[PDB]
Amino acid sequence: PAYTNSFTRGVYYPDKVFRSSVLHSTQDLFLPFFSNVTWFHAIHVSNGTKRFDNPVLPFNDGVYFASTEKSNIIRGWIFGTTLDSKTQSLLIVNNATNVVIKVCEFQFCNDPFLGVYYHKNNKSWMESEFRVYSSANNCTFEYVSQPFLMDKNLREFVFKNIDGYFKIYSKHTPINLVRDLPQGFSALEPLVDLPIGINITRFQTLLALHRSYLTPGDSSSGWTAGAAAYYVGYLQPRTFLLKYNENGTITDAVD
Amino acid sequence: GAISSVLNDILSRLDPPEAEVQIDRLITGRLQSLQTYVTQQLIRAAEI
Amino acid sequence: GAISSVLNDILSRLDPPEAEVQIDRLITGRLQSLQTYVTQQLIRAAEI
Amino acid sequence: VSMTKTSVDCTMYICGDSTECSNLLLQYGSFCTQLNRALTGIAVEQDK
Amino acid sequence: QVQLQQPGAELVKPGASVKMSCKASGYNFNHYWISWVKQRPGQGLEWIGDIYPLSHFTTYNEKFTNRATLTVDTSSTTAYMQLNSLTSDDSAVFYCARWDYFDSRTFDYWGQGTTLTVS
Amino acid sequence: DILLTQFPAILSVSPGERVSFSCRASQTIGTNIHWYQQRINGSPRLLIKYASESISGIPSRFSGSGSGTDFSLSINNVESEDIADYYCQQINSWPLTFGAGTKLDL
Amino acid sequence: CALDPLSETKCTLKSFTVEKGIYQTSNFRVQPTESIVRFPNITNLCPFGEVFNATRFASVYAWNRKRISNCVADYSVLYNSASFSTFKCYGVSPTKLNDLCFTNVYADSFVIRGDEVRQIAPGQTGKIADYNYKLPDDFTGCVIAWNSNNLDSKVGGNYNYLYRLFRKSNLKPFERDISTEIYQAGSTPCNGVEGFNCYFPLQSYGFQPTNGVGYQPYRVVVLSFELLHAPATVCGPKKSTNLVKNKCVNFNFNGLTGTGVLTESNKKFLPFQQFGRDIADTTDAVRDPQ
Ligand SMILES: *[C@@H]1O[C@H](CO)[C@@H](O)[C@H](O)[C@H]1NC(C)=O
Ligand SMILES: *[C@@H]1O[C@H](CO)[C@@H](O)[C@H](O)[C@H]1NC(C)=O
Ligand SMILES: *[C@@H]1O[C@H](CO)[C@@H](O)[C@H](O)[C@H]1NC(C)=O
Ligand SMILES: *[C@@H]1O[C@H](CO)[C@@H](O)[C@H](O)[C@H]1NC(C)=O
Repeated sequence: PAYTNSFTRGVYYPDKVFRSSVLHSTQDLFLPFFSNVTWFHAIHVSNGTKRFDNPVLPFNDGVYFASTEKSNIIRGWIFGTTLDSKTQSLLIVNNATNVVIKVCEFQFCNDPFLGVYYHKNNKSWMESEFRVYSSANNCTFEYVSQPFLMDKNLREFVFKNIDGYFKIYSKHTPINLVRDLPQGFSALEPLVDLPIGINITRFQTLLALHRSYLTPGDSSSGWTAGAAAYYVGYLQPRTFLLKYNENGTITDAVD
Repeated sequence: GAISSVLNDILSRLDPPEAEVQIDRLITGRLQSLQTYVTQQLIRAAEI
Repeated sequence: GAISSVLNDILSRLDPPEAEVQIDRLITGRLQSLQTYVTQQLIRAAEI
Repeated sequence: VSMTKTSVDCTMYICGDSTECSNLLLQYGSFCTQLNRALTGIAVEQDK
Repeated sequence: QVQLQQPGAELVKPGASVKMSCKASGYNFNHYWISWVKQRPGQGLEWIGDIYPLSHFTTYNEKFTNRATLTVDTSSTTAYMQLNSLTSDDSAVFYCARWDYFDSRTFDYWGQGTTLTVS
Repeated sequence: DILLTQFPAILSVSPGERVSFSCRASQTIGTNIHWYQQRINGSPRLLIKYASESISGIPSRFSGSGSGTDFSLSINNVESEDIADYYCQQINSWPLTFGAGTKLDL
Repeated sequence: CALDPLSETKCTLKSFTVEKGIYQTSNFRVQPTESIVRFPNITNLCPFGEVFNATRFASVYAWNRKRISNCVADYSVLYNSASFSTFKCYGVSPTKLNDLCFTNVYADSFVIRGDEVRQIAPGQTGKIADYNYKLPDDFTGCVIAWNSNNLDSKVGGNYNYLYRLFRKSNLKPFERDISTEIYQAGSTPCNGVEGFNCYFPLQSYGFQPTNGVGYQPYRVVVLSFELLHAPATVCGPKKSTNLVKNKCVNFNFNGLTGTGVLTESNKKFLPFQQFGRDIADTTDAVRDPQ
């Protein structure tokens, strides 16, 4: 796993209060400036041979997540303390049509995946099935809205679990960088708060499977599952000095 | 020490018997702030 | 903030455990009064 | 030779339009009057 | 076996009270709620109220919160409702079902149905 | 106050087919629906408890599914004794409410 | 002191004779012309019946939390009703709840006993607090409890109600566990249902109709209000008046209960933020709820 340095990335809006032309200092779980964030290559295809890597990642304090997938190979995320032994788990699934957030207790296998096929008549890749979980058990929450993971492009997410509530921040920005996070600054807007009182200490990602891979054989033809580059960083208790411009946007920050 | 630094958020959201203690905390803090500012201004005025 | 501004009145009509809080309020107020007076006197004495 | 001739409204600073806060400030004595008098003295001193 | 006895086809003048009889046997009377349902001929079931025989706690429907008053006789294990001002519209079938509380709340046993009519 | 409605107020069925009903509640209740049947000049009888599992003495054709707000009643096979009035009852909180009414036709 | 400015000067100086000069007597403030109240266009009543009128309450170990939002909440009827024996509000005032607006209200319902009703409070130590239900230290909201002896007590005991008796570690606030894993203690010799120094985590208790008041079942509902930092969805039953600008008014924007003159703003609020503060942490810009 590559170890890329996150420069001027991982800063969100501390609160839902409009501030303009004011330098505001806030103490909250933040991604440290110029911190070492682990880079994972989810899938690399070389002859029908693919390198699949979706390891479990500890959810200590917050977690900063960024993806550069042009084809949206990375879709949704899995949370939960152990994902077994009748323990509560948290799941997000993102299909093309709409974001189907399914926050339900689940039993997960080692390999997480979703199904999608190609219709020759419509010339589109519409989802075939939902082959993520065996069944829905004691599902407490569910949310559907416009999908955020779609609409080359960098998608930054911060997940935080304090006082039971699950906080998710997001901001989408197209980037021309290829191998490293761009040396620019973006602020993550609060997206949605999840009111589920569960334990989250490990983390995992979910990848798309087109009709090419949906075949039981390992060899896949016709679909390029190579645009998989997601970076993971762990938040820390930090104090940040936030610069608000006259428009209210956080232009810069100081750790 | 008060529940909120906004005076109106204490006048509302609380009954007068229970709001008065928070108002007293805010009043003590702000009066100390003015006393500090006025002492600094008096010393600065002596220097000027 | 005390019930009365007279120390003897607070000493009466109140048990010591409940009179002590009012005495503390009076003591804090009067100590602030002396500190303000002494600071003003020091500044005025510097001017003089 | 002089500095900015600022003035502070003690009642408007400690309290906004609130009247309960104004009454609780009233029971604290004449601290606001002393602060306003000191600031006015500073102002007249700057003019002098 | 469990059987709930409920006489029906009672004739009462409008504007007078009725004393429904709901005799139940075959189960422990203190471990199960018993309820009443009003059904117009050719119309859906309408809730009336519930009761706790052990503590004599009752809940009434909003429409029947004042007209229908419910009482229970623990000695005879028979529930009653009385002191109501009947009208011509009140002509309907009055059931008496046993509510399976403390467990799957299912209305396990139903009565034959008291087909009260007025004229 | 929870309110229940059935879109198929009257339904016509043929012997041996599969049909499904509907019962949506005003507020989410989490599997607190009991489906009842009332034959002509008869008394209501419990069929499916908590809208998911069934009880003894009921034919396996009566199958219930649904959770949250929208609930359904499914019957595998239709015979002569399946023509009755099927009612949806919510039991989550007082006041208890019954369905508007569903009728079966041959 | 208000007859004429000379008399105001005489009052300020505490003398009936004033000398030549200019005297700072008092302050001039434009009094508000009218009172403005602006609440969102929500009209439907909140489903508080489904929380309090519930047939059975969930156990303490696995309670039920309900999302009360996008509705008008009337807490006056809740407070005025004498059914609830304990109605304690911590961060708010029970009589001021109708004038406020909240972004989200969550009701947690569970059944406890009279000896453990005091454990439902911020900063409390006890069996329920440590192992079953912990309230945050900065808890703002109300705690509602009433006797359920007439509701849940049964002859021979009611065994549908469970409280955890043993846990490895204390619970953080608003933490629910449904593992039901067997408790291992001592030298850790228990890997099955029963073992040495081993017990079942869920200790059931039966409520008797003639049991003591301290052991009687108590139905508890706690409303966890989170105050106004985001746009409001649940509000009190306050009528909304017409918006008026360029006039000093006592505006009440979702319970902000400020005072000032309102003007059109060119500042672009982000969708997730509804208030605009300043250096002194006073509301400078607001977004109209309607
Ligand atoms: C989550 O993991 C275990 C239980 O699954 C626990 O020991 C740990 O403290 C928990 N961490 C939290 C709640 O942050
Ligand atoms: C602020 O917004 C204005 C338009 O209202 C725009 O012209 C200007 O470039 C913006 N400045 C920044 C720093 O975003
Ligand atoms: C609970 O039921 C009673 C009786 O119907 C009713 O008066 C009360 O208002 C209900 N509770 C709430 C919170 O509405
Ligand atoms: C009614 O509510 C809608 C939804 O927010 C709002 O756009 C509209 O302005 C409201 N009506 C009035 C008269 O303000």
